[PDB]
Amino acid sequence: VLSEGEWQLVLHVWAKVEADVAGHGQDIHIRLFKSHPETLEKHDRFKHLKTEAEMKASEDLKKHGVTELTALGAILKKKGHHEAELKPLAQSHATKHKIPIKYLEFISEAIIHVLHSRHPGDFGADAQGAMNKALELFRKDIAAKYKELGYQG
Ligand code: HEM
Ligand SMILES: [Fe+2]
Repeated sequence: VLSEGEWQLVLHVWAKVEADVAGHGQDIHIRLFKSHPETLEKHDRFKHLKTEAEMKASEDLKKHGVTELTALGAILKKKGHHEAELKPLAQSHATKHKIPIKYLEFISEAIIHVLHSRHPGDFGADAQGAMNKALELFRKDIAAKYKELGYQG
């Protein structure tokens, strides 16, 4: 459970994000792939972009990240009251794409890293801290849902 102050910082920085969902989406995916190329393998139609310029200019990849960041931002805005939208996501991620919880840390890392790099002044220690707290709540709660549907994190 996050303090009201922590939630405010989360949605403060995220408002920043919303000034360019697509661009942030791209840099997070690129960050993520580079740090952990096993990640790119679950992303089966993005498997074949070989460079970041290729990655950047791919509409498909682009739109993909918007879809993703938009779902994530809607979840953050519920300030933890989010089972109604955590459910369809864990369902497709648990029993389809088959994304292990470790992969959710990986992307949480990329997220923190990308936010800091673009919004340092709005992403100091308190803010950084809050976002971690939020994303660890997200990963706690989706793990719980992963188990309810069979096969774990
Ligand atoms: C903040 C964490 C992320 C969120 C909220 C999330 C959300 C979403 C959403 C909303 C979609 C589109 C509909 C659906 O399939 O549910 C999706 C698709 C997908 N997600 Fe995630 N994503 C997250 C993490 C990622 C990561 C970490 C991976 C791989 C390591 C993964 C792989 C995929 C794949 C492979 C698709 C299908 C794309 C296809 O159409 O080609 N997810 N995700
Ligand atoms: Fe993705």
